[PDB]
Amino acid sequence: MAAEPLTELEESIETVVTTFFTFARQEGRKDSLSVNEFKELVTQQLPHLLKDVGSLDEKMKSLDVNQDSELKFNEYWRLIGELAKEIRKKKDLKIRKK
Amino acid sequence: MAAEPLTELEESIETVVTTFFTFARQEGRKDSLSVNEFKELVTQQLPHLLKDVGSLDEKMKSLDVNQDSELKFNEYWRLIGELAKEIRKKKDLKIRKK
Repeated sequence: MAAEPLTELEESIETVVTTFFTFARQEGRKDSLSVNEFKELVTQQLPHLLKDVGSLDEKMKSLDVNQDSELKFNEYWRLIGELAKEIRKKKDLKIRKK
Repeated sequence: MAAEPLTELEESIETVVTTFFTFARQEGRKDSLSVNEFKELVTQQLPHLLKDVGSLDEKMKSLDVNQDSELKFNEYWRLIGELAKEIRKKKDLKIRKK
């Protein structure tokens, strides 16, 4: 596990919050990106299948409302949550589609 | 071996879903623990600060309702996201202090 008093449950978050630092050329790192931008990027980051169940819709419609705005940690979070809901890793994830 | 065309954002997600497995050493994954259990676990796993506000209020009530009920990875997701939005760390995070 990690080295603050660093459990892997915590680490997952630490990783996410720092990972925002890498995305694109930007005015440093705010919190997250613009809404649609996020959705147009992460699909590229997760090239597993994008099988896209009703939670794709659940999310997409949310982006459709006011994509223009800027995402913050939680907002990004629940969206990637939904994404994990959609692309159901199952077990044979890194196998990649076999 | 595991070598799909994943990327940091994916890597974070695959890490999260695997953390349900690993562990305290057990096999498989429950998918997930209980709700209060979860809140207790995250505050325990994150001894960084856990100042807990606003989405604390959201979570606390949501847990209060029927904590006895099981949690699942999708709910867990937004619930920790809410936490990233509660405890807005910076400066010297995994550095701890020194």
